[PDB]
Amino acid sequence: MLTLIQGKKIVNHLRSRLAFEYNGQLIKILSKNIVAVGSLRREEKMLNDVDLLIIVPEKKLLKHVLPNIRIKGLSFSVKVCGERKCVLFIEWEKKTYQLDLFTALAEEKPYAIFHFTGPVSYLIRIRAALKKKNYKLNQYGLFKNQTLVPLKITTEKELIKELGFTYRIPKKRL
Repeated sequence: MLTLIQGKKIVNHLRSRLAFEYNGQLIKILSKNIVAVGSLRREEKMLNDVDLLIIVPEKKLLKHVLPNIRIKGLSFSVKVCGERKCVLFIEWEKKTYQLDLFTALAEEKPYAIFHFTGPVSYLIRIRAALKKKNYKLNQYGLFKNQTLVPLKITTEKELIKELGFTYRIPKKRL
């Protein structure tokens, strides 16, 4: 049970302590590919769990990075690991901290993290304003009507700005 402040420090250390195993060598993940989700992204007071979104560049790497991801400096434990989502408990500073790692393609990296935090009430309202124009968004990109229509989205803000929706601060996502 760590606070938003403690986890903020946590992500800082994690930012330089997360890498994948490809070709026998440890490939570190650029700090530019790290986004916060859930309450941690909504500057919430306390957070029960810390959901981190990893950006997988290559296609195969998506199912390569998650399964071959080692941690240096911190103690981790894998309990429920899959392909796109992995559950592992890591202990740091002689204490245990819950850390859930989930990967998303470069296309859903901005969209998924944004639609990660939500919550449901915030997500449902989001679609309402977009529905007026016939646009949808979620770990995949911007959809038109009911089919994935390719939209240009870079970084993260582009996903919302592109839809022409009123951009709101992460803390204002309720």
